[PDB]
Amino acid sequence: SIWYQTNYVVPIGAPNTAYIIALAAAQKNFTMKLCKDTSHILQTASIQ
Amino acid sequence: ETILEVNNVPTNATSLMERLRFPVSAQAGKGELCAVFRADPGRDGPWQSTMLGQLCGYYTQWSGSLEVTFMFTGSFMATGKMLIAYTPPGGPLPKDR
Amino acid sequence: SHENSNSATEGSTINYTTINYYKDSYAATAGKQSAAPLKSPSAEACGYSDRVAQLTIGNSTITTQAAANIIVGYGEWPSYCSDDDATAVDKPTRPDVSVNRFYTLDTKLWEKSSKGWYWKFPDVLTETGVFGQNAQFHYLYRSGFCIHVQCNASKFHQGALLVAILPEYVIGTVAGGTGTEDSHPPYIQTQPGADGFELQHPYVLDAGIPISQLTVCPHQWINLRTNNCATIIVPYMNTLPFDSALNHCNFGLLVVPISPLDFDQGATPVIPITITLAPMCSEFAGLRQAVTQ
Amino acid sequence: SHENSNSATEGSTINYTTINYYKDSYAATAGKQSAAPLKSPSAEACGYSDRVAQLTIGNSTITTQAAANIIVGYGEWPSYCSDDDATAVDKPTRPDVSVNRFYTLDTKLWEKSSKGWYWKFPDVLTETGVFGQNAQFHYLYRSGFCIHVQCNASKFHQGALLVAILPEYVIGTVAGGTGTEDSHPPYIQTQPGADGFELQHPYVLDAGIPISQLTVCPHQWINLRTNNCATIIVPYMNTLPFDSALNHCNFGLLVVPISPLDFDQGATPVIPITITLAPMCSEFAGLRQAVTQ
Repeated sequence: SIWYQTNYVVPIGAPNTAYIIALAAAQKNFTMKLCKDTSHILQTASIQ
Repeated sequence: ETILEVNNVPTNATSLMERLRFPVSAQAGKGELCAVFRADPGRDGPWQSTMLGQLCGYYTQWSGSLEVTFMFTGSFMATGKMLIAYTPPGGPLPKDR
Repeated sequence: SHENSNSATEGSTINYTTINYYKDSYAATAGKQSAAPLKSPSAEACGYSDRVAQLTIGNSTITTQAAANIIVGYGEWPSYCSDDDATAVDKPTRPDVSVNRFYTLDTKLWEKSSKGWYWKFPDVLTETGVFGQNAQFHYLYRSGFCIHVQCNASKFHQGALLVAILPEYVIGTVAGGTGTEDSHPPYIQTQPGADGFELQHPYVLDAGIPISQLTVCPHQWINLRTNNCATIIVPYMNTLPFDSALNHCNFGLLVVPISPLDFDQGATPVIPITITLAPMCSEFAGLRQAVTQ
Repeated sequence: SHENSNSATEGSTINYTTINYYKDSYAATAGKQSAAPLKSPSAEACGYSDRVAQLTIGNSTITTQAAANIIVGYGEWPSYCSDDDATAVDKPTRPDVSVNRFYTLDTKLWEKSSKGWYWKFPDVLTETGVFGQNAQFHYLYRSGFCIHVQCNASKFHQGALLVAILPEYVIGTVAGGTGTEDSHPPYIQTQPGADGFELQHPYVLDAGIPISQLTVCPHQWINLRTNNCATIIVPYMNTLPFDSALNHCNFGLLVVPISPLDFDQGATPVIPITITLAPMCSEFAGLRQAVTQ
């Protein structure tokens, strides 16, 4: 969770709303096991 | 590092590119909540947009630490601090900072 | 050899030449005496840049200017109590990751008419986290502190804050205004908790002591054009090796706007001041049931 | 060299001669294989009499027969997790005096018609002391246990208790009695807390397993003519280096009267059974906000 420690402070002339791009990765200690069929995307139709 | 879609609220195709970034703005200074998401890479949700999440769909078991990089894309005059807290399992969504 | 070594200056590094005609050394005359800690030294000045290259403690991480902008209070890093300095025969607990971490307290708003606030330590953290639970569960407490006061403003904003650390910040009253009432400050004023307490008279620091001499205490400025934050490294300062975390506050953190906040209409009027602080080398002893106060 | 070393017995001390025609060692045949922990060894049998000469841990002290009457569970003393056996990269906290101490739970009364009770670990200590607070605050937990079940009776009283330690004591139900309901035990039955839970069918241990074979688990008798207490030293037994203290119980302590309590009228009818237990080598990791369950 991301919480406002103080605020988003801008002067006159700066936009009142900004954006944060979250970029997720893994470390060098990351490992994987038990290769399996993915389910994040499921094509239910046949490819023509 | 791949873009984590924390703001996976919009579904329309015209607003699909808004998923890659999430808003930060001036608040009342009470430690307001900006954004929450689960830290699970293989779970359905924000992490599916990442390469780590999509590759995690191909593997049942994962171990190791995770790197989530937040890049501020405001003005150079835009300033402030954020408390990005990772809650270990067992703790629910915090109601305050 | 023929005298008791029972003066107040035994154990010091100063050699004193004295005149004594009695059995006790304290009966003797004052005699002769046979960077600098008080100027709020930086981490670069104290040579502690290795511990400062990345301010990550426990499971927390803050970002600021390194070394030069890290005020070590009285030039001394926080440490565990030495074997000679400690009196309690019970061995203390050192959690060291659940208590030595940055805790973010509150988001007090700096205004143009803002007067200033104070936070008492470790009263701010008595009901927060594993540090708070160890403070309630243990009679004895000892810790330094890494207080990182954060106040971000644009380069068109102006103002300065005297973020200062006043050891044993005893709160005085107005004494009824006329000065003939002998009133005493309540518990919410002496120990305001993590929310802090706004100063009624920041000129006298609510204690009859001028804020102009507050800089003899460990301090750092948040002059907005130069820096947006102040990091003060406070050691454990007490007459005792350990003390109760619930009925005695080692120091008060003063965050007072000396130069008022000012900006033209159109910039963000919400300029908040965030108190993020980490206990350092925290020790707890004398374990019993948890008591809040 | 030409095969993956990915069998289930890599890392073991047993040399296996095997026949394999594939890339993977687990494809191979079972092959050949090229005091005693299970008999509930005493501290004298395990050679741990130095740690047992005075059972004082933390800030607590119990008194009993030494060495011979100290059952080390599975012949292994509790220890901190080794560097290789641990998976979590976060460093754990070791309070070691506020969590490694004897906690006294309750005073369940032994009756002539008493059936027996069980206590789940560390569920009994999840809401008790600094150990309980560390259990709620941390996701990961790991500790051994020194359980000292105390039941004092006069030399005219008779009876025996199978004080036993059943690892992963999963509770079964009566399944509606007929066995065709698939009922599941509630949270107050699976995790009854420090108060424990009385056994409904101690013969099958409320799990369909006979109590006559409960002695293959770490156990000690409280045969009243011989001893008035049982001290079982249980290590951390799990498939994992660490686990949650709130939703998984490592073991259940079974205190069941095998020989019924009996005495003539005139002696004290209140014969209570006291559960005093100390976590040993307690570790906590994965720190967040405190959650009760």
